[PDB]
Amino acid sequence: STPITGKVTAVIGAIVDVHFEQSELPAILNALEIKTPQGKLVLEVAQHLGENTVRTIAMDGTEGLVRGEKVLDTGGPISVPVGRETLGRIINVIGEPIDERGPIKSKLRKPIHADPPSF
Amino acid sequence: STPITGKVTAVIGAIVDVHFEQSELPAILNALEIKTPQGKLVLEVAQHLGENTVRTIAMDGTEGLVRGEKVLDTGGPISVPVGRETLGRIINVIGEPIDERGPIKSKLRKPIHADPPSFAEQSTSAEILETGIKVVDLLAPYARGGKIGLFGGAGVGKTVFIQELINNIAKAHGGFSVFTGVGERTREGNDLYREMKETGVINLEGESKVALVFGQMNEPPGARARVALTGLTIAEYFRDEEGQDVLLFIDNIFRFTQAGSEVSALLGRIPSAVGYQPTLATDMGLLQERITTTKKGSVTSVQAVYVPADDLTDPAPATTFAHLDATTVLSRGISELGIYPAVDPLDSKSRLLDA
Amino acid sequence: PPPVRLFGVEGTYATALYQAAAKNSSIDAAFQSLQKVESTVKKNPKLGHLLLNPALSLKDRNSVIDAIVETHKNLDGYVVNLLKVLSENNRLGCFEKIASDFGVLNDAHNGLLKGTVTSAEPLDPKSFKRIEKALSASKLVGQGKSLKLENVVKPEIKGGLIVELG
Amino acid sequence: QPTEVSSILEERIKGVSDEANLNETGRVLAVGDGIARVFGLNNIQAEELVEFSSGVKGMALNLEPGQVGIVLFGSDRLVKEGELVKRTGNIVDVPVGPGLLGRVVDALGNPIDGKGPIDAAGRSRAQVKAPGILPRRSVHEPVQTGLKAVDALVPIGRGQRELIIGD
Amino acid sequence: WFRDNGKHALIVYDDLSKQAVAYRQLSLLLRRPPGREAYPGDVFYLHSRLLERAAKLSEKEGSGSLTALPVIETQGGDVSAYIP
Amino acid sequence: KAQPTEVSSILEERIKGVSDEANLNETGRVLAVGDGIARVFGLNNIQAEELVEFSSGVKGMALNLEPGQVGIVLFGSDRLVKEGELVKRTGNIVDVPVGPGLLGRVVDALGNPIDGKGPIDAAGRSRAQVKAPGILPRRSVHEPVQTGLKAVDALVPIGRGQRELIIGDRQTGKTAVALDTILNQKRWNNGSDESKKLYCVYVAVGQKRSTVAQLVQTLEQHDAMKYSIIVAATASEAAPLQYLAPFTAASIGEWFRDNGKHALIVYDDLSKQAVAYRQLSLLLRRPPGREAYPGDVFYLHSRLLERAAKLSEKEGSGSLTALPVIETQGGDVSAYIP
Ligand SMILES: Nc1ncnc2c1ncn2[C@@H]1O[C@H](COP(=O)(O)OP(=O)(O)OP(=O)(O)O)[C@@H](O)[C@H]1O
Ligand SMILES: [Mg+2]
Repeated sequence: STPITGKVTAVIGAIVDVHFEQSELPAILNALEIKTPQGKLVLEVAQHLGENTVRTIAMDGTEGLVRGEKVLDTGGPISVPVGRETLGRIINVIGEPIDERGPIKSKLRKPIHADPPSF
Repeated sequence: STPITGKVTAVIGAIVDVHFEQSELPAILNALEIKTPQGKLVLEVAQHLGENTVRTIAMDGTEGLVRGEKVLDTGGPISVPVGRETLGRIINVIGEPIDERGPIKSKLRKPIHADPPSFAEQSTSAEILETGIKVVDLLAPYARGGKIGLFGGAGVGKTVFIQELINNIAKAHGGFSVFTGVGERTREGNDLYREMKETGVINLEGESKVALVFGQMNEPPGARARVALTGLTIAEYFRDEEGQDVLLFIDNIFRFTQAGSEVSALLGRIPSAVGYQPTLATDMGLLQERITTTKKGSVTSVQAVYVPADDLTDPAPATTFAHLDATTVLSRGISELGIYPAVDPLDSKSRLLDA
Repeated sequence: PPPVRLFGVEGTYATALYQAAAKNSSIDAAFQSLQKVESTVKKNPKLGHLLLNPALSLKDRNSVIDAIVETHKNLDGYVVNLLKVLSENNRLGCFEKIASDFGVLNDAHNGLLKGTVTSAEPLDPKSFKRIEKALSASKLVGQGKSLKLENVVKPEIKGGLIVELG
Repeated sequence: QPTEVSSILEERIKGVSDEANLNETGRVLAVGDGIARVFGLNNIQAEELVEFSSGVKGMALNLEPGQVGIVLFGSDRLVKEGELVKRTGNIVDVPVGPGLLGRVVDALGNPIDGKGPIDAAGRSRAQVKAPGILPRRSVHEPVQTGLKAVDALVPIGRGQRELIIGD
Repeated sequence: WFRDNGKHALIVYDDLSKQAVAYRQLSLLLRRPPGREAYPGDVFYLHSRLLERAAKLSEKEGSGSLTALPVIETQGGDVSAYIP
Repeated sequence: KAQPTEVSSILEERIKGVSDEANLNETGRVLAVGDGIARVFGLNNIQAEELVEFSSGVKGMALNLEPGQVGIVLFGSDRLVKEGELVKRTGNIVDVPVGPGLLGRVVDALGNPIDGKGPIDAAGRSRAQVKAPGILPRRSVHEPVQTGLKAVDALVPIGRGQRELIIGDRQTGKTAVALDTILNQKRWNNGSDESKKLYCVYVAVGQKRSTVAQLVQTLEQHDAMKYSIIVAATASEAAPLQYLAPFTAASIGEWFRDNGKHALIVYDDLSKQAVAYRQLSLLLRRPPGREAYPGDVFYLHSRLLERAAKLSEKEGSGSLTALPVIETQGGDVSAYIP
């Protein structure tokens, strides 16, 4: 599908506001993406402000964020590797292996935000 | 040149809002002036609110004000008449003689807002200053350029200690002390002036050794927060242009802190800890860093400190404690029964008492 | 009694303009002149709306609003008063124009793009919203098919969800 | 986002662009809880007395650039949103003199004892500055309260301020 | 009036805490920035203006006098409260 | 269109640097000077915490980057900045000159020399706020730093890479023990083996300039000016300078730590650091917390301190030792900041 793209309007400390386009509004708690020179900066969506603008939470430092930078929507919540391969691998808030023991070879990837298992 | 003029838009309590024209706004802390029938209402610019409007704090009572009245910018901060002519005269925060003994004939006119001497100019040696009082200069000696805190009270000869210090410093090196009656009670002030004349320190026909600057307690907030700066400017001039070991007396540093907290509330700043201004430490440092010893001369401050609720933990007492060096706790009738100085040597301590 | 509520928030200027027009006359001339003004300001956007910035002094605002009224004084009626009041008040002049257009269209047009379960765009040029929606929907389904894309319609998905929930 | 909302609030709500000469007069914008915002009064002074159409008086504490906040000496019942208001031209003042002896008056000099009109030797401002530093002298004359505890341990003098602090 | 006319007068301000409470009500209802326990800023200034008016005039002005006896009520013996 | 074109042209004049020149894309206009902030319209290519000049010598670093304008804090007195002034972006994140050309010199929170000994020689310019090393690069402390105190040596030992906190009341000798450490370092700082060489950094937050001068004189007496750097943020300085100084000193120390050497850094009176941050926050209309300290007081000290640890052999086996100073008020260690 077409990559959902928008413009960054406000960068307030760890809070980033992104303006989007016609019916391109992402979902709450859904990973976004900023191509930073260091690496990948995801913008978890916290609240909707209207006028095709969403308030997001940055999972990394917001250093060097210029208003109007290109943003990319992942399409879902933050995804992390899951499985027995993760045993012995030190991972992070996003799931990248920070143990420099090679890439993680996970078979499944699950969303971070789930629901209580009812009764 | 063309004077900078504007129109008053709003007076909210002591806070006065004035609208200026394009490219005419002064910097903050600058002195403004309006013509009132009573005299000169002067406004210190605090914030720029945009749209060519500035928020100013009144140094005098703002009564009978009308929107659209003309205002004039002095050009800089509140400038106090400074010089040897100040000795023997009663001057206010705005630099007007309230002694009604004629105008002040000072040739120079310095702003009250200045910067402390740079790090290089700061003296690199802890120096001793003789006080004349035996117990004081033996057990709790004063620092040349120190921040001595007088922890006295009532009926303890707090004043007579002050005049003795003034006389001793005048005799010893060069002392021309400056008394700053922050929040003057205007009854104790009149009694103090009479005592000045009687003791001979203030000589109307002759030469005086002290300049009496004080803003009375009935003045609007902010003037009580600037009288100390005026006195400090006077002392700094007497130090940076004459090389003397000037003294400086503060009526109550707690009153200065209370005025500073009071000003911040009027502007709209959120009080930080205990109804206290968020800039308590900043204001205290700004006041207490210019009172220091330099290569040319030195200025030593003797401030009277009031401890709220007898609580040593209160933020303002601690902030003052940051700058004390030595202290003098005048005994509340403990040593006054007998020894006239009554300094309670087992309570008054000094940091410089080292080999 | 204006037909619609703009609920203030920079929108009260449009309601005030409409009431000033309605008290005597010229519901249309002022509005068409304002449309021409918006066309002019969007004609040179780098000089049009960048000049509506708030870093621009009061007499600068007087100069720019005087500069707006040209080309045979197109600003007719109380719209000049609107430019004046916007000079000494909030500056940018786009949103309240849209609010005023919304109000005048409710006065004359009464068109809403409904369709409920259908995501059509059936504007209705009639003050009677009783059966004209039928003709509008029939015309917009017989021809065009602008979007008409529900992607998936709600009843079946929500019913399946609630059924599988028990 | 190209632009944002111009107004989140505005002191001006009726942009008709008419009705001049509100320098000595004005219009009530909003009232409630003993206060009344008033549009106009371009020549009002600080804490100036002001008169309303319903007969209740006011005192001009808050003069914002747009409106003036008038504090009200009576009930908010009498006033309305849209009443005409006129300035009196005088600051707070009270009839002063020796005729006040033996009479009980209000906070503005009105006799509340019901004994007749008040005789006054003058009318001084309520808010007047205190005497300066020189025109004062030391207190020497004593004030005899009649309490032996007060008169012996904590003497009071003519021109002194003494606080009666207690529960 | 009495003080400046050369006579001696005694003034009993009585309750000033209620006066401060009234000023609190006024300032809060006028949207002024509150302070310690929501008291207005210029209440210290207010009471200073009120109390400093009492004085002992010198002989040149008539040797008048005003002796002020304000009465402040404290709650629970707290003399450390802001108005006290 | 000719009349509209020429009237728009004359509109382009007298507006000057608000829309006309530079398009206010690399420049800005001061909308209003606040408590310690400066709302600036323009600066469309500005990035966050980018150093900005206010055309008066004072510096600024951007917190608020909302769509309308940019909120800039003032690195200095706000008297210098004026509404309507032209500002320009420096194009770099806040950074301090780092390198081996700083020992024997004293500087401010911006790396500008104050001692008057001339310009500072720099081997680079690292960001003031840099990311701390992760979980991988560190290594357990094994080399002991000798303080010279029998109490601190036999008991409560301190190693290279450990953060030991000095807690005490107003007059207890925290500065005394820190100075004893820095002077005891002289034994190995005059040798040849770099593994035992320990360079030092002193941080003066809210201290008196007179006290700093006396301290510099004391290091002069014992020949401790070398292998030591002092950053000064006096009580008269603006709150942002005090808030920034510890991070810049951390960068100075991290230079040595990442270059294989070992450095001592003393964070004197981080309580006044927290006070300055509280002042900055409440001047920014931030919600107060416990004792009105903003919630990020923990985050400040956390990010500040965790930048000092022993590096593993693969990086170069460098170390950075932090000695914070906290003044407990009343002899209690159960207060929020302590
Ligand atoms: N080992 C010591 N021998 C002699 N005097 C000491 C010693 N340690 C501290 N002192 C003295 O104790 C006092 C306080 O010590 P120091 O200068 O280290 O301050 P501190 O307790 O760290 O804090 P602050 O600067 O806030 O007072 C000074 O007078 C100092 O000379
Ligand atoms: Mg110390």
